[PDB]
Amino acid sequence: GKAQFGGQRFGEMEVWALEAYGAAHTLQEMLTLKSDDIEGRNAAYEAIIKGEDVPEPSVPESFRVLVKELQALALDVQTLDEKDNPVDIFEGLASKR
Amino acid sequence: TGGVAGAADITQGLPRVIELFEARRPKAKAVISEIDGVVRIEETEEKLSVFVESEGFSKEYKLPKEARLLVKDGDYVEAGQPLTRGAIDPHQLLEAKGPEAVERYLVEEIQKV
Amino acid sequence: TLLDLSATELEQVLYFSKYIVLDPKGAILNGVPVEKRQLLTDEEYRELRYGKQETYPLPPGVDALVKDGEEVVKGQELAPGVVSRLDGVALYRFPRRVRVEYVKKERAGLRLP
Amino acid sequence: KARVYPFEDDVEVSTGDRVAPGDVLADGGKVKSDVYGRVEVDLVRNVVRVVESYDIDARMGAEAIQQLLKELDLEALEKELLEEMKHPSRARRAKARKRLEVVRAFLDSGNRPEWMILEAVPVLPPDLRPMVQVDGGRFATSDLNDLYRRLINRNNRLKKLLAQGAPEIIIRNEKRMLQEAVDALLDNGRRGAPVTNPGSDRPLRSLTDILSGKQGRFRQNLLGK
Amino acid sequence: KISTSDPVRQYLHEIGQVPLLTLEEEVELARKVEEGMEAIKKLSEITGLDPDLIREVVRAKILGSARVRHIPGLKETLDPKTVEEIDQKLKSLPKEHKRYLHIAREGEAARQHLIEANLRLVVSIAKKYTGRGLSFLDLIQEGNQGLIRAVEKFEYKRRFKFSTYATWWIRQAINRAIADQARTIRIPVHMVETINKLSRTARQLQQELGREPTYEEIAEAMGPGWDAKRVEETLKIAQEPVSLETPIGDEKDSFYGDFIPDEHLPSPVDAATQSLLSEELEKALSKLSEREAMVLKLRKGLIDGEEVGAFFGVTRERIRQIENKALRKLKYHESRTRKLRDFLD
Amino acid sequence: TPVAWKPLLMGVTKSALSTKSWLSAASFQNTTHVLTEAAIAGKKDELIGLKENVILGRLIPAGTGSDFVRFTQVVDQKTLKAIEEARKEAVEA
Ligand SMILES: [Mg+2]
Ligand SMILES: [Mg+2]
Ligand SMILES: [Mg+2]
Ligand SMILES: [Mg+2]
Ligand SMILES: [Mg+2]
Ligand SMILES: [Mg+2]
Ligand SMILES: [Mg+2]
Ligand SMILES: [Mg+2]
Ligand SMILES: [Mg+2]
Ligand SMILES: [Mg+2]
Ligand SMILES: [Mg+2]
Ligand SMILES: [Mg+2]
Ligand SMILES: [Mg+2]
Ligand SMILES: [Mg+2]
Ligand SMILES: [Mg+2]
Ligand SMILES: [Mg+2]
Ligand SMILES: [Mg+2]
Ligand SMILES: [Mg+2]
Ligand SMILES: [Mg+2]
Ligand SMILES: [Mg+2]
Ligand SMILES: [Mg+2]
Ligand SMILES: [Mg+2]
Ligand SMILES: [Mg+2]
Ligand SMILES: [Mg+2]
Ligand SMILES: [Mg+2]
Ligand SMILES: [Mg+2]
Ligand SMILES: [Mg+2]
Ligand SMILES: [Mg+2]
Ligand SMILES: [Mg+2]
Ligand SMILES: [Mg+2]
Ligand SMILES: [Mg+2]
Ligand SMILES: [Mg+2]
Ligand SMILES: [Mg+2]
Ligand SMILES: [Mg+2]
Ligand SMILES: [Mg+2]
Ligand SMILES: [Mg+2]
Ligand SMILES: [Mg+2]
Ligand SMILES: [Mg+2]
Ligand SMILES: [Mg+2]
Ligand SMILES: [Mg+2]
Ligand SMILES: [Mg+2]
Ligand SMILES: [Mg+2]
Ligand SMILES: [Mg+2]
Ligand SMILES: [Mg+2]
Ligand SMILES: [Mg+2]
Ligand SMILES: [Mg+2]
Ligand SMILES: [Mg+2]
Ligand SMILES: [Mg+2]
Ligand SMILES: [Mg+2]
Ligand SMILES: [Mg+2]
Ligand SMILES: [Mg+2]
Ligand SMILES: [Mg+2]
Ligand SMILES: [Mg+2]
Ligand SMILES: [Mg+2]
Ligand SMILES: [Mg+2]
Ligand SMILES: [Mg+2]
Ligand SMILES: [Mg+2]
Ligand SMILES: [Mg+2]
Ligand SMILES: [Mg+2]
Ligand SMILES: [Mg+2]
Ligand SMILES: [Mg+2]
Ligand SMILES: [Mg+2]
Ligand SMILES: [Mg+2]
Ligand SMILES: [Mg+2]
Ligand SMILES: [Mg+2]
Ligand SMILES: [Mg+2]
Ligand SMILES: [Mg+2]
Ligand SMILES: [Mg+2]
Ligand SMILES: [Mg+2]
Ligand SMILES: [Mg+2]
Ligand SMILES: [Mg+2]
Ligand SMILES: [Mg+2]
Ligand SMILES: [Mg+2]
Ligand SMILES: [Mg+2]
Ligand SMILES: [Mg+2]
Ligand SMILES: [Mg+2]
Ligand SMILES: [Mg+2]
Ligand SMILES: [Mg+2]
Ligand SMILES: [Mg+2]
Ligand SMILES: [Mg+2]
Ligand SMILES: [Mg+2]
Ligand SMILES: [Mg+2]
Ligand SMILES: [Mg+2]
Repeated sequence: GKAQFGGQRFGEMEVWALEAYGAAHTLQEMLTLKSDDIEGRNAAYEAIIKGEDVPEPSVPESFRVLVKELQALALDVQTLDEKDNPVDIFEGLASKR
Repeated sequence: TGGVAGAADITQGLPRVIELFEARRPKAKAVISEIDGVVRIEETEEKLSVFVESEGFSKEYKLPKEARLLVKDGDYVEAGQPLTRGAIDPHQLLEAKGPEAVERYLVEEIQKV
Repeated sequence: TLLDLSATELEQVLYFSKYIVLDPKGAILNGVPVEKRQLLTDEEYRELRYGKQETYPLPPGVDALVKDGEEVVKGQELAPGVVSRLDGVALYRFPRRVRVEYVKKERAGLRLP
Repeated sequence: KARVYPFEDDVEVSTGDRVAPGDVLADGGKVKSDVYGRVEVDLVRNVVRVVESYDIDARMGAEAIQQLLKELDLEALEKELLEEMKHPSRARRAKARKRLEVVRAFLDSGNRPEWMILEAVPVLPPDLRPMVQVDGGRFATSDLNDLYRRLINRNNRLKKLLAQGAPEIIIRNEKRMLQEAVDALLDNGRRGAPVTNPGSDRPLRSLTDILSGKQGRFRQNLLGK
Repeated sequence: KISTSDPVRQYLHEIGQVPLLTLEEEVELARKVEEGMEAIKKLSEITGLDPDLIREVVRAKILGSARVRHIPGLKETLDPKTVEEIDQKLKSLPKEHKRYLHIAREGEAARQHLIEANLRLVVSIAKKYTGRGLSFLDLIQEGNQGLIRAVEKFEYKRRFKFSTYATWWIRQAINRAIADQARTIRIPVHMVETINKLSRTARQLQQELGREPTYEEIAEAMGPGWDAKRVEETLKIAQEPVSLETPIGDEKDSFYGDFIPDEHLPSPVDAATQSLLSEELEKALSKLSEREAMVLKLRKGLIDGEEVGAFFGVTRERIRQIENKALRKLKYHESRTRKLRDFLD
Repeated sequence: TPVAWKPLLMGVTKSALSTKSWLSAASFQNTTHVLTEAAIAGKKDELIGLKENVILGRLIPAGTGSDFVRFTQVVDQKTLKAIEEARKEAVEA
């Protein structure tokens, strides 16, 4: 807006470009650390600050926003394990009380 | 591709590449030969007709006025061979000569553009 | 689909408005047995749960129809088409018994407390 | 049918009435004695009015479907359609094959079908349906909240309508609105389109419009970030 | 199909089949409703059971089976056994009290009947409180809840009929509804009328100036305690909100919520802040006296913002003593090894 | 129980319009239907393919995220002798 420049858009056409390359992490980054991973970008900066080689991406808020919008409708979207069992995206905020 | 008018037979450029990836019914279809045998043609006024037959059986093919025929009274026509001039529907070639055929038709028909 | 109901219209019918579907059992008839999964209208439904026919026809003046009706109303089983005799023709066209209500000035006999 | 002097026969529990003293019948609303099932009472002459219609389960609305859905043993309908599938001609067997599709997956793996009926509406998070201070004092909230209020008001007015006393027409009337409402948050426009009051004849984005939409969720989950 | 028509037809049809006669039918029903009351109460008297209990059991027997008790009100009255027990004592009531039982039900029915018949009355009424911000069906429904309210208080002894009576009891229910639900951010009835008066006043002011009144006129014309700050405030509350989801700029595909920034969330800059700040504040906190440093560290950084109430047993003199002496040695050595100077804020 | 089939040819649009993972199908056909069905049936989207696995913000199935190389370790001959010494130490008493 006013004084902070606002990020550039990473379009599908651009995603594929990376998809085509073996840019695995570089694409994850663009989808996590750089734009939607709330907890990720934070630990990301700080890590960079302490000269820490950036951390491994946490779940993107795009994902979490989705699951919940999806929960808003009857549907239940639950991630699973090696063996079909739960795993947790919403780090500790969904269990109750 | 093309526009309904007199006799516009094929489809060029991207329009075609769309008609190809998406299995579609060409503007000017070309009736393929479901049977591999020999050719026979007829005279009467309204509609033409090409018949493919083997010692086993024969099949009648309705070729209206606009259809310019590539085959002649006399020789063999493999399954899924062009018996009309122009475009071919992949589904039909699939059924007739097989997938191996369609697959090979699709690729080459695409590169043509 | 899963529930064999009119896939698209029996739903719309009972869902948003009052068109009833007899769920388990309903002994009394429409003319035929209880419709296990069939649906019916308010009207006919109404005719059921309270009693076959409702007819409230209330007389114009105080002495003409108030007498015709009263004489034959209290204990007398009134057959269908009971032709009450005074304004026009008070027509009671249905079943079993009858219950009249008030009585002004003419003659008082056999009425309630 | 009006009975004046009913008598006592104790095979089944005493039906109807006694001469004049004992009256076992229910008062004058709902009472099932024999095949005839309603009983009105006129203490004038001993007159036990006994209407004839009987216990007919009549329902409309998700109530009726909820029931229907619980009662079904998919296994039965699975085997029933199996036979209907291969044996009769193409007309009713074709319908049965499309109807066996859904029933199979239900049973196969995943979850069972009584859940399609809604009696507990999940509410989307709060910060996801903000209420924000804009300019001058203008505020800004996700369209979802006008829809949520819709349902809550209706749901409440329903409860209080049941409690206060219940004239049929009005209760359905509401239950209708209620239904419609439950659609609104989930998906708007499939059946009519809800509007914020005179200002914008705009479909309040439904949770659906959120996921799909002109520019929705999985949608812009791929346009870019 | 479309929802207004169906209900309109729905009750209009039933009124069409059962309007209530001017005097007779309304009198009749009325009389029965009251006798119900007198009945239920006298039933309460002889059974020791609360008139609320007597009321709900006669309701179940006349309005609906176990089905209506179980889903509407969760479960405290056993669907079968409970209500039945209650009906049994009602039967036991000899000739004298049994009469009240029989009356109560019949009265309960009549009630519903009167309510059914006077539904056109509501809709005719509710018809005019249309454009207030409530859906016609919502409006009729509240108004309906209003007519039921009237039914509870009408005294047939006092000759006036239910028409004029329902009118009031309905108009009150509607107006309330309009004031309680119409807005996203609730506004009390007084503020409401307040807003109407403000509007109306702005109307008479538009009448001649040719100048949409500065908030000067509105104050004057309004009355006793009206001032500019008051009017600017009310109309600020009068503006309903805006749709967070609204077409923005070239309406092509713009949605208003992607543009608002976020405040609680520590933009990276702040997470780095709390990292060094806490690590350096934690280093200083250790190599010190835990007597008055932790006191002011915990009293200030752990709970809430009390010199005296700050230190445990040791009075104020040792507080100010170590507070100001340790706080300055800490500051002056931090002046040496400049780490804090560059105001983290 | 011979499963007799018939080779079918469908358009690139449709080929994708209907596929294993509903995730991918939710992305372009009818998010509305795609889900409805994927739901009813209790669909376990095994993530393979980049579209579906990108929405997750998960590493891509194709590329350096290859099950063939996701796991590979490196060594210095110095750390090689160090680990075997750890094994030598395993000899008890
Ligand atoms: Mg953490
Ligand atoms: Mg991180
Ligand atoms: Mg470093
Ligand atoms: Mg480290
Ligand atoms: Mg992590
Ligand atoms: Mg879900
Ligand atoms: Mg042309
Ligand atoms: Mg032309
Ligand atoms: Mg032509
Ligand atoms: Mg075609
Ligand atoms: Mg010839
Ligand atoms: Mg010929
Ligand atoms: Mg030709
Ligand atoms: Mg040849
Ligand atoms: Mg050629
Ligand atoms: Mg084949
Ligand atoms: Mg073949
Ligand atoms: Mg071949
Ligand atoms: Mg083949
Ligand atoms: Mg070929
Ligand atoms: Mg059907
Ligand atoms: Mg049909
Ligand atoms: Mg059907
Ligand atoms: Mg309908
Ligand atoms: Mg049935
Ligand atoms: Mg009905
Ligand atoms: Mg006689
Ligand atoms: Mg008739
Ligand atoms: Mg008299
Ligand atoms: Mg006798
Ligand atoms: Mg026996
Ligand atoms: Mg069956
Ligand atoms: Mg059959
Ligand atoms: Mg069918
Ligand atoms: Mg349902
Ligand atoms: Mg301001
Ligand atoms: Mg609203
Ligand atoms: Mg009714
Ligand atoms: Mg009705
Ligand atoms: Mg609409
Ligand atoms: Mg509308
Ligand atoms: Mg509206
Ligand atoms: Mg609104
Ligand atoms: Mg409106
Ligand atoms: Mg839409
Ligand atoms: Mg949409
Ligand atoms: Mg009394
Ligand atoms: Mg006593
Ligand atoms: Mg409870
Ligand atoms: Mg208790
Ligand atoms: Mg029972
Ligand atoms: Mg029972
Ligand atoms: Mg007494
Ligand atoms: Mg108006
Ligand atoms: Mg008036
Ligand atoms: Mg104003
Ligand atoms: Mg005025
Ligand atoms: Mg203004
Ligand atoms: Mg703009
Ligand atoms: Mg931030
Ligand atoms: Mg530290
Ligand atoms: Mg130190
Ligand atoms: Mg210590
Ligand atoms: Mg120390
Ligand atoms: Mg130290
Ligand atoms: Mg301190
Ligand atoms: Mg402290
Ligand atoms: Mg405090
Ligand atoms: Mg202490
Ligand atoms: Mg000192
Ligand atoms: Mg000193
Ligand atoms: Mg010091
Ligand atoms: Mg300086
Ligand atoms: Mg398309
Ligand atoms: Mg399509
Ligand atoms: Mg797409
Ligand atoms: Mg839709
Ligand atoms: Mg599917
Ligand atoms: Mg790796
Ligand atoms: Mg190594
Ligand atoms: Mg050792
Ligand atoms: Mg040794
Ligand atoms: Mg040794």
